[PDB]
Amino acid sequence: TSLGRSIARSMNRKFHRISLGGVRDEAEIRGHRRTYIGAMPGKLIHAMKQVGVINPVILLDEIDKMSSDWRG
Amino acid sequence: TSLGRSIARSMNRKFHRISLGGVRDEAEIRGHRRTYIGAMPGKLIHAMKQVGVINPVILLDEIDKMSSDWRGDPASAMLEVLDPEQNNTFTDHYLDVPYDLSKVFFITTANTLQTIPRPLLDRMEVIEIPGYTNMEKQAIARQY
Amino acid sequence: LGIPRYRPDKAETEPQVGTAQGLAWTPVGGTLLTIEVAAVPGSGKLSLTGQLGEVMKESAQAALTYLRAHTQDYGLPEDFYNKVDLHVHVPDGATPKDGPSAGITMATAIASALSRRPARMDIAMTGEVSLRGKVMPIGGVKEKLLAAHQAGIHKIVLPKDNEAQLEELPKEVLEGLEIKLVEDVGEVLEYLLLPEP
Amino acid sequence: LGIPRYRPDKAETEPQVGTAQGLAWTPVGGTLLTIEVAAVPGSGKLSLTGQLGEVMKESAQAALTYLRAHTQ
Ligand SMILES: Nc1ncnc2c1ncn2[C@@H]1O[C@H](COP(=O)(O)OP(=O)(O)OP(O)(O)=S)[C@@H](O)[C@H]1O
Repeated sequence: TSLGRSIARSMNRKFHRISLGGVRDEAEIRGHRRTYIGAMPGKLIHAMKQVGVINPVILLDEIDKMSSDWRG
Repeated sequence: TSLGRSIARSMNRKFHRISLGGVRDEAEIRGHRRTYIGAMPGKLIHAMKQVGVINPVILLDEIDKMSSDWRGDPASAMLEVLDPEQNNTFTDHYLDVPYDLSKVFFITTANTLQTIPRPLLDRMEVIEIPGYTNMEKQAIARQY
Repeated sequence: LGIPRYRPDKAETEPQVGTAQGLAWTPVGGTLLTIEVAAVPGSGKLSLTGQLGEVMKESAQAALTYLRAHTQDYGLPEDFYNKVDLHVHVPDGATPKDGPSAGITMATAIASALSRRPARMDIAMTGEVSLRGKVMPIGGVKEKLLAAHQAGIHKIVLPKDNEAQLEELPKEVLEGLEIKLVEDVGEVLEYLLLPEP
Repeated sequence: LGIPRYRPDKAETEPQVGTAQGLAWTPVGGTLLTIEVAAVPGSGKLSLTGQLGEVMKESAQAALTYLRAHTQ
């Protein structure tokens, strides 16, 4: 992780990270279609929302730790 | 898939590829009932949902690697995909009206001919792509 | 006009192992439907195609039950239920009419799929099946016979207890079509199969 | 009226060598529920058809356990 932070420092663009391991569905990687209060996008959109630029240095955390069974 | 893109460049249609290897559930191939939040159609239906025309050239992946540990096969489902006159009678569980995939041109992928499901051995053509030599590999390397 | 609206008569009706020409009841005027069966050795699993109600699954199961009751009479495999998956194709979704669509026709279809003999044609058969070899009567043989006459198929067998139907229909359809009466599914094992086993 | 729609006063019903008639009650009124049991060779497992609940199978094993004390 600090390897990626260093690579972004050398890049002089801001590092980011999102612990995407342990997620059981597509409903918070793509979000869901809006139908009520509390409608929310995917975690990636949260990530690049708290990164105020359109070209960050994004580091994925646990792709191999994704889970699947329901909700896409 | 270079063959598939070659065919789709010949027809100037849209090309797409979807996985079928390692599929265990028929309800992965089919849809699901509307009994949960965000109920979903099949892989094929959403694959058509991302294409914008009803006659693209669509590739599969690893159709010799389905499985099903319960009664019935998804072999009968892609057999429903096979005949275009049977294409307007899909099994469906999220949707219900059988879609018109008659014009969707079908191209398929199976690495092993022998492990393709045996209810689908009818209306397959075995066109075996063999290995490659030293110079054939060198020539296609140096060329493309 | 151009193309004929339907397939031309008795060129669609061909003697095959796979195909099966059975009468259907449709509320806009009944039709006949092409059932296709494919039995090469498997494990015993039944599979369905075409937005089907599950009742046709159980009617195919009952057909398997009758084939398990009387195996050796027609060259059927001695133990096929552990080694033959059955997969049928139905062109339409579900009959709104209750019961099996054509139960004994499907029984003959998968029996011909198991014995690998082509079905006889010029005989369109339908009925509803039970677990003791009793083909219980079917209501609405009227539109079935209308469709068979429209199919040009004049030989139409019926369940035994629909024999009183043959007096309450008016004559003009009854003369145009030949009718046999059957009670056993083993009886129609000899009436749609090209050889006697 | 035409053909008698329903079977008359029952002196000879359908041939019943594997089955028997049965009395019951619906909301709309009772019918003669001739249970159809078909004894096919197999693996001695219990194979239900008829869109059945579980109450059927414990009643079934009640009968099975009755005649498993009463085989011969
Ligand atoms: N004889 C050949 N076999 C395979 N690829 C070839 C051949 N000659 C040229 N190619 C080139 O190789 C690429 C396609 O082959 P690959 O990329 O190795 O396999 P692929 O098409 O990506 O994946 P597959 O084969 O569908 S699993 C294209 O750029 C082709 O132009």
